[PDB]
Amino acid sequence: AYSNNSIAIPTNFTISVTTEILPVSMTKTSVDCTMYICGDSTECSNLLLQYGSFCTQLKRALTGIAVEQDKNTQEVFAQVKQIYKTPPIKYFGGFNFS
Amino acid sequence: QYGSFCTQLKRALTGIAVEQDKNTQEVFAQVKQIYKTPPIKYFGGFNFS
Amino acid sequence: KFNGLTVLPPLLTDEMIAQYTSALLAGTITSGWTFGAGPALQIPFPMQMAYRFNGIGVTQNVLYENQKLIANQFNSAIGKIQDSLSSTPSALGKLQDVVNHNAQALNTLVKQLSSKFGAISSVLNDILSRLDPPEAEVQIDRLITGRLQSLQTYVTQQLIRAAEIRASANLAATKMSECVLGQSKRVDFCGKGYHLMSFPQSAPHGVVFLHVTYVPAQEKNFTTAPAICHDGKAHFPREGVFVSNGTHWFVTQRNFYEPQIITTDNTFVSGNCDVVIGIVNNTVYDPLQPELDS
Amino acid sequence: KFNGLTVLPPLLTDEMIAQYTSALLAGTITSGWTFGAGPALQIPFPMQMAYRFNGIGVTQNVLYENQKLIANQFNSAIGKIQDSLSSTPSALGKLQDV
Amino acid sequence: LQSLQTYVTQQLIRAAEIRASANLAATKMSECVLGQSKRVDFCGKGYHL
Amino acid sequence: KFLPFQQFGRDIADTTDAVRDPQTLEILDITPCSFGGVSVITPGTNTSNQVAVLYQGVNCTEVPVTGSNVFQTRAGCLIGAEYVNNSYECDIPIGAGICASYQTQSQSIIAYTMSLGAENSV
Ligand SMILES: *[C@@H]1O[C@H](CO)[C@@H](O)[C@H](O)[C@H]1NC(C)=O
Ligand SMILES: *[C@@H]1O[C@H](CO)[C@@H](O)[C@H](O)[C@H]1NC(C)=O
Ligand SMILES: *[C@@H]1O[C@H](CO)[C@@H](O)[C@H](O)[C@H]1NC(C)=O
Ligand SMILES: *[C@@H]1O[C@H](CO)[C@@H](O)[C@H](O)[C@H]1NC(C)=O
Ligand SMILES: *[C@@H]1O[C@H](CO)[C@@H](O)[C@H](O)[C@H]1NC(C)=O
Ligand SMILES: *[C@@H]1O[C@H](CO)[C@@H](O)[C@H](O)[C@H]1NC(C)=O
Ligand SMILES: *[C@@H]1O[C@H](CO)[C@@H](O)[C@H](O)[C@H]1NC(C)=O
Ligand SMILES: *[C@@H]1O[C@H](CO)[C@@H](O)[C@H](O)[C@H]1NC(C)=O
Ligand SMILES: *[C@@H]1O[C@H](CO)[C@@H](O)[C@H](O)[C@H]1NC(C)=O
Repeated sequence: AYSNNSIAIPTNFTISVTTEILPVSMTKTSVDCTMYICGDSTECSNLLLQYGSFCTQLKRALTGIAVEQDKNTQEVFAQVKQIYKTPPIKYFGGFNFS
Repeated sequence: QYGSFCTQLKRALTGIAVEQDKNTQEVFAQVKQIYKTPPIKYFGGFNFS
Repeated sequence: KFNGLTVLPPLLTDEMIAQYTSALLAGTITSGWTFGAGPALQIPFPMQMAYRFNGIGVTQNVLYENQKLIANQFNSAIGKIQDSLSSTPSALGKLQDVVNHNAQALNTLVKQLSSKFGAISSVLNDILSRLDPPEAEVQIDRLITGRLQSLQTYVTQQLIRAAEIRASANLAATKMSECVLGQSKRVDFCGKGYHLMSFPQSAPHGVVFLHVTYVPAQEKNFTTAPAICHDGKAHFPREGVFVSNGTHWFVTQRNFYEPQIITTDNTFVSGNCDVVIGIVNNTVYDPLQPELDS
Repeated sequence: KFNGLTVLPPLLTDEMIAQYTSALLAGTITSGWTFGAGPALQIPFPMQMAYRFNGIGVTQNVLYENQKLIANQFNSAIGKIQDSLSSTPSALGKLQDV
Repeated sequence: LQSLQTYVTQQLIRAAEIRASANLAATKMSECVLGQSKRVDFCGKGYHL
Repeated sequence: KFLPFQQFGRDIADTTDAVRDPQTLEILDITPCSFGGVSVITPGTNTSNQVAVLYQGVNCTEVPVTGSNVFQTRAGCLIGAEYVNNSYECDIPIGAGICASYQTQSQSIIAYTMSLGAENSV
């Protein structure tokens, strides 16, 4: 109802509590390149040795992911220096929190 | 005989396609009602035409 | 335990994550936003809520006068959160999506072991036994390059998925700092409404923020004016807006209707009544004259 | 569609996107920031500009005693936007690159 | 198959970039259109109105 | 309980899980032979040449054999570090809340459950 001198002002209010859900980490996995590709076939191992250093850099990539997951969690949750405890008497002015 | 290469390719492209619509939804569908501007377009001298 | 693939346990156990979340809740409830910027200074919880009401532009007497109602509304809203999460089967669907993509990648990787990769058979022992060294060597090399490419694809997809998880965890850490450890003035950061508080809760591989916000409820139409003319001077409200119920003029605060008499205490003077477009004629009370004359 | 490559239309049409942006503009012009936090509460537009001026640290009388000048400056700047978009190569360069 | 796999990987990287841009656009819609911002240079050069 | 005609079980990923013994008809589970990575935990070589070894995701009734200290963590078996009952800030993260560090004990590698901080009641 826009007019050139009219205003609307709220006379009450409500308290909303809404929920937001955020992913933080994922599963840390590792792979044995040899045991995946070959599986105790010594011929396969010998052949695989002649493809270079693919195995080591897959290993390095997955290790980087795994370390990053723990860093993710630490930088979301370890934001308090001290472990605070709530008082034994749980009266907070009528607010419940239980 | 090459395995499930082409089920996961299709799944990846479908994920991208769903994500594009989600992108547009979160940018533009923020307002809950369709607000209309009044027929009289006087706003104190500011011109929004 | 399958084919050289392993799952590493996270460094922080779920009990430790819950200890963190409990420390954050205790800090918020007992000290407000002070524990995030220095030492935790205690304050009664209603006084903290009055500070939060000040922070969204509502005067603290409103909190103190509607304390019981505000407490009841909060308690009902928290109960409804519990109920809503007990229902609506897919409310935690983002966490499930992360888990499911992780599982699908691994099962695809395992099932790629059985693919012939253009070779005679997928078993290394069979290719070893049933052919001479050179031909079996070529067949095994075909298998090897197939499996290596599949593994490289898996690692690249994991890198991309981890970049996305890092973006999400960066957002979650920003929200812990700005919604839980403070009161945010950014709009729709920290939920819809005027942010008052947030509470963290730990979830499997994730976090849940309960955002407590203030929502204006029951509107009334009023007539308004930019300034009021008295003694040839223009008066503007120091904080608030001039409103009229049809006959009388009051000054109120912009977010809650609480009308007051227009006084030299709640207005300031600037210029004359000639330049402002829409200035109305009314009287501005001066407390000093009646309490000086009497 | 050429060789097994196809392009899927977006769920929201450009007319629907235009409707959303028009609703956002109507809300901002008629109610201010109130419709982003609850119900939309009408306010005269100069008073909303006065609130914005208080927001940046200037008083209300600076708006109300220069209202015509401020409105003229805004109108001129908007017209300049129109022109500056008509004639500048690769002004919309990001969308083109996408 | 390799060429198609590379196409899908490039599409995933490009989609991640577009998603960052669209998240920024959603933040700017919330904080510059649905409110008034105090963050410096988040909306424009000067004091945001 | 295989059906009378069924010979070998198989899992979700189509890996053989059980078999029927052909001579005598009983069902035998097949479990993969234990494997895992081996991590070496060191303080810098600038402090000591002492070492602890972690066999990740392995119960160490199967480890063939640093130090004779042998500890079972949820991450695997730890050899060469002793588990103490104190708690400190995490120095070297082992996993599942277990960390390791070089400490006076004179010096040796210890394992412990990390502390999250110091308690504080406001
Ligand atoms: C508000 O007042 C202005 C005069 O400044 C006038 O042009 C405009 O039409 C008025 N609007 C209405 C709805 O009366
Ligand atoms: C505000 O709303 C509550 C319901 O949440 C109601 O009980 C109360 O009477 C209302 N206050 C006024 C002043 O109408
Ligand atoms: C808090 O809410 C619970 C319901 O979950 C209720 O049983 C309890 O009595 C409430 N606390 C107080 C102090 O009433
Ligand atoms: C708004 O500006 C346009 C030019 O862009 C002009 O033609 C129009 O008359 C203006 N509107 C008013 C109400 O003056
Ligand atoms: C204000 O008046 C308009 C009619 O001009 C009406 O549509 C609107 O509902 C009224 N607002 C309230 C809060 O009653
Ligand atoms: C406006 O409020 C005053 C309170 O001072 C009251 O006396 C008067 O009756 C009200 N007028 C209308 C039209 O409601
Ligand atoms: C306000 O009062 C002054 C002097 O009493 C008069 O000149 C002016 O016209 C009045 N304004 C209105 C709108 O009645
Ligand atoms: C095979 O012969 C042995 C002889 O001792 C007997 O115990 C077993 O049941 C026989 N199995 C079958 C399948 O006939
Ligand atoms: C091996 O260690 C695990 C603990 O991770 C235990 O549950 C299991 O029973 C152990 N196995 C034997 C044979 O003791």
